[PDB]
Amino acid sequence: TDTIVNVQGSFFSASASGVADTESLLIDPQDAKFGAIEIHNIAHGGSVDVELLTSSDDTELVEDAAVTLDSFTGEGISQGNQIEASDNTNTYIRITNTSGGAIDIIATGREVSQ
Amino acid sequence: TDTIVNVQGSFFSASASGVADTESLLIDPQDAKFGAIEIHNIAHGGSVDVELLTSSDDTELVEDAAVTLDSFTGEGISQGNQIEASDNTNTYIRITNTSGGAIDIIATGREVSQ
Amino acid sequence: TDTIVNVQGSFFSASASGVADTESLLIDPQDAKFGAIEIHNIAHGGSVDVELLTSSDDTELVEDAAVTLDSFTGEGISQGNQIEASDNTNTYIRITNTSGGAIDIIATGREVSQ
Amino acid sequence: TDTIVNVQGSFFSASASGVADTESLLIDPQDAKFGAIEIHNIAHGGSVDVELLTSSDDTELVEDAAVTLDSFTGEGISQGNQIEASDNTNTYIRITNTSGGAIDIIATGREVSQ
Amino acid sequence: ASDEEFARPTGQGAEIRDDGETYTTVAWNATKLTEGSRVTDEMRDQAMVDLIERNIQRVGASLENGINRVFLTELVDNAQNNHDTAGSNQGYQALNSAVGEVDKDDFRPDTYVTHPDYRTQLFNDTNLAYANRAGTNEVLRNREDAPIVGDIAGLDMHAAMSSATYDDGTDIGWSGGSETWGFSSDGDKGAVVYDRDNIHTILYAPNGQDVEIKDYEDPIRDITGVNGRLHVDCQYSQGRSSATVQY
Amino acid sequence: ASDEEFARPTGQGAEIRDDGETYTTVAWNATKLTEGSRVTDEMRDQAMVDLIERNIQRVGASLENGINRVFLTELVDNAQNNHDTAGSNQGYQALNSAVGEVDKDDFRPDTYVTHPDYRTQLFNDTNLAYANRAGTNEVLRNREDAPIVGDIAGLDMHAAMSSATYDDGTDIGWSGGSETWGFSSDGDKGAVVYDRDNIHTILYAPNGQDVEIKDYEDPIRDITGVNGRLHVDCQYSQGRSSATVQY
Amino acid sequence: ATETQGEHTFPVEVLISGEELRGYTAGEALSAGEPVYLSGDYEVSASSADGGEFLGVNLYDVASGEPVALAGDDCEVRVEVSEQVTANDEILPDGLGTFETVATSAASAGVAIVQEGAASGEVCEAYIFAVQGTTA
Amino acid sequence: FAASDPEYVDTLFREQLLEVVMEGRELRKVAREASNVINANTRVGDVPI
Ligand SMILES: [K+]
Ligand SMILES: [Mg+2]
Ligand SMILES: [Mg+2]
Ligand SMILES: [Mg+2]
Ligand SMILES: [Mg+2]
Ligand SMILES: [Mg+2]
Ligand SMILES: [Mg+2]
Ligand SMILES: [Mg+2]
Ligand SMILES: [Mg+2]
Ligand SMILES: [Mg+2]
Ligand SMILES: [Mg+2]
Ligand SMILES: [Mg+2]
Ligand SMILES: [Mg+2]
Ligand SMILES: [Mg+2]
Ligand SMILES: [Mg+2]
Ligand SMILES: [Mg+2]
Repeated sequence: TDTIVNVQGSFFSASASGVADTESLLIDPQDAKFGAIEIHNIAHGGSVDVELLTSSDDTELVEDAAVTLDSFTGEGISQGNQIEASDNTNTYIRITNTSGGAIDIIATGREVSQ
Repeated sequence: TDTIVNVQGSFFSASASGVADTESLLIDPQDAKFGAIEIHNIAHGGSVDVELLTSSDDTELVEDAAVTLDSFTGEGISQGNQIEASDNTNTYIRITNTSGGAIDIIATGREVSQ
Repeated sequence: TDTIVNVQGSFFSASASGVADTESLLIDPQDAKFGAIEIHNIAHGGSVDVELLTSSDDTELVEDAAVTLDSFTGEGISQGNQIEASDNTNTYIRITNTSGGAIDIIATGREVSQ
Repeated sequence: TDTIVNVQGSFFSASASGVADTESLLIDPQDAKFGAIEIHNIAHGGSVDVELLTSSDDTELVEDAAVTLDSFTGEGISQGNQIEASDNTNTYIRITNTSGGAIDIIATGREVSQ
Repeated sequence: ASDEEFARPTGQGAEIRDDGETYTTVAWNATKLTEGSRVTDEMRDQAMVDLIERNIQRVGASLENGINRVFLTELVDNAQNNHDTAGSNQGYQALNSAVGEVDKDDFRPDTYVTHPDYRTQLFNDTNLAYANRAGTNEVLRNREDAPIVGDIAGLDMHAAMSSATYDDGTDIGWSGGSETWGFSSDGDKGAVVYDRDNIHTILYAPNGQDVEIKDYEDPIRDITGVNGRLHVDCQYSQGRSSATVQY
Repeated sequence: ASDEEFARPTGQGAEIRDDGETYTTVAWNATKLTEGSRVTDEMRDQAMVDLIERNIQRVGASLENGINRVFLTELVDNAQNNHDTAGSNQGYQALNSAVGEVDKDDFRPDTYVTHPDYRTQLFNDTNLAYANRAGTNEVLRNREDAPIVGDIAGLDMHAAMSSATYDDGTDIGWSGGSETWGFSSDGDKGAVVYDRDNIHTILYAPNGQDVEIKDYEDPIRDITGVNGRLHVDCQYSQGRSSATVQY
Repeated sequence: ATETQGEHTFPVEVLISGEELRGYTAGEALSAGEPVYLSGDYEVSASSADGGEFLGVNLYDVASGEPVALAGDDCEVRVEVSEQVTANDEILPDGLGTFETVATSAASAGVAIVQEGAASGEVCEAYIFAVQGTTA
Repeated sequence: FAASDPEYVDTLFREQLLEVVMEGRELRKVAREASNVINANTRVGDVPI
């Protein structure tokens, strides 16, 4: 019988302006208050590779495992993804610029419980 | 055993009537009470560019990063999006008119917790 | 009237770095604190078979029923899956490397109640 | 303001190893604690016919209504279904083997409130 | 005086090494705050009220308000710790987290200043609003006047502040602080949790200790004037002993 | 002494078999902690404060902080049980789970030692923060001075410790423990739950019992000095009587 | 060399241990922790790079012509380094009012030994063990 | 070196032994309360059911 209103998530985003021609945005779940993230949107100002990494350290990134998820070309948005990472699992997402020049990257999603 | 009725979290909308030939609807998460927004719908009375911006300032838009998400042409509805923005991430959504005259724009979605 | 904020799930992931040319990653629901898992993302550094197994033992894998769900070619991401397994049903998910060399495998999802 | 974590409600599964050439796995909502089930996944080690039945008896299957939902060919997975069954509405799901020999069947999803 | 440190693990018969008390200072310079009022002889006579007594009271009030501005501007701007609520858990948890920040730098705060918007938010907090969760109905019924509102998170004092007291730089001849005082939008500072003994209002006056009121006649124009002055600075002795709550 | 064991099932008229009490030791090796300070005679004359007394206080405090570092470092590093919270149920549940790990090894803990971040999160726990869940509003009101904080999960003492006191190995002359003291990130140890009778702080002084402060004058350089010394070790007698809480 | 504790900056105590506290006259304005050499008769000025110019470190800030105290050899001292130093690195004056490693300098031998490692612009702890003057 | 305790630890004094020996783990004793206790007159016997 009890009626309750549900606000449907806690917001997350990482962004960088003018990241160089081989540099990267590191989406680190340590920056989330709940320790885990689910990235839905990647808006890219040029071509990018998305890479999912595990660290061999609990806190810093030292590559244990790495997989390139997809390559996006041109300027645009990918939306409705569920790219998942957390601190206790030591998971990081790296968006790497592959344009011949600087680009803007804006990734968004929601926090998830650890 | 306990049974709860779930109602969806607060509605959000931004609108403008007669936005001029190169002017824009600045959708600002500051106007939401939970501080973050998820735009599902963009109803456009003519052709528009959608742009996602991060500000270098906490409460006014001074462009740090800008990505053009998509171009919509003609009059119609884009729906089922998850275009995501929040005040604390300093994220703004801009819809720019590209028609040869004035148009009406209505964006709707829901609030997310900041 | 009462308004609540919903943070989703509890995060679950299994990973392996450099799993050998014919070896496997065994995703075990016993590693989840709620005892059941729903895998959404499988990221694979090369070609893999996904296999769903029931065990005849409460705690270790002793194969009873086995089904190969699908085979993924190349390097990439499978997302939006719902492969489900739990401890008291003794269900298991095996990712088998078929690439002929060492690969990295990352599975992510969320915990579910037993 | 009050913030809550949502973990998804109970996992459900039925499975059979080496079901014969014309025999069936019968998924019965009596086996769920909440009395009702939603089947998302059907994993089949060979071809199967899926059939949805209503019983004329509250506790045993005594067929009243029967619909063949679909036929799946070869080995594989069907995922993202919402096949729905309840004990109080006396509905059952039958997965029938139609391969020329014995197969393994695993079905999964979640419990729903009766 | 510098923070206390730790002794060194030392060998037997080895030289004891030096790490003595190192010292610095906090400077003050007291800004002159002044307020003036003029009344014509004809007006002083004709009014039903004592206009000069009125203007003396106003001048004293305007100076007291100035003291509070200098205090709040120092307190908000120069707090070394911060708790970012990020639009969430604003209330008791935010206060507790602010005390957590001051505790982590090893001071115990005892006081908090609050914006009207923060007060509004705080009394909406289910932890204080629901008599159940609060242990009394005092907040639900008496609001800010409740004994718990001066006895939360280990704090012994609530300093209820005004919306307008902080230096926005929007007031005439006031230049502005670095922060925003409020609880409405990202980056607003709505409360400061602090040690009352580690922030100093510093008052200077040439002719006494407190506000100086001077009257003057203008026999050329038939005006009487009233002026008030005080010099005030405000300074933290230890800015780490305070934490701002951020929206 | 060795743990308690079990008697054996035996025939009638059969030889009783032996399993005698078996013994070992834990060794203390008290490390000299030292702290020096030096002052010129010209500084000592000109200063408005007595700098020597003030340096005597610094030396005293600095040695005391050293006792606390040795204690906390041993306590955190050498606890044989751990509770992994994995960023979840941090609060009373983590505390009860830590008592659980000690209880599994057949010791009763009575004391807990807490980091500022852990204290913060603990007082955010709805179990303590809501007066109905806690049975009292003392946590909401008085925070750490609440008698319930000294009386959680069968424990009867709370020891609030500072973030700087664990040996990170960043401080000069200190080699660092194996753990991270904190409650901020994955793997940090933020609380220790233990029997206070099973951890020993061993103090040695040649010239009494407590800290010794010695002074010297240099007539060649016009420098007056102050030195403090104490020898301390910390050792567990039963490291299993103790559990860390991990983020 | 200076120490931050919140909003407060504190002056670094240059001397850790030692009694080689020798007195001179300042040939220029000298700052606490600055390496110095003999510029005239019992007169000391700021050391230049690449060696041959080191008697000690200046213990307190002075103007030109004022009496100055040096920590000589056989003192443990807190000194600002211009580069990253590890324990056991030999260091000598960089000429910038700060110390650098012998490995970086054109010189083949140092004047102090690093006891505590530091990053560029930070305080290391060093033990002074040698003097450098004019060999030609 | 010059006479120091770490060279004469077993030459000029013995290391202290604490006179308090310190207990191992003690197990929980409950059975006498947690059960009906029969003080039997014989080693072997029967209860009728
Ligand atoms: K020498
Ligand atoms: Mg981690
Ligand atoms: Mg961990
Ligand atoms: Mg903003
Ligand atoms: Mg099992
Ligand atoms: Mg079982
Ligand atoms: Mg039925
Ligand atoms: Mg120091
Ligand atoms: Mg701090
Ligand atoms: Mg009343
Ligand atoms: Mg903010
Ligand atoms: Mg034995
Ligand atoms: Mg154990
Ligand atoms: Mg109180
Ligand atoms: Mg010496
Ligand atoms: Mg018998």
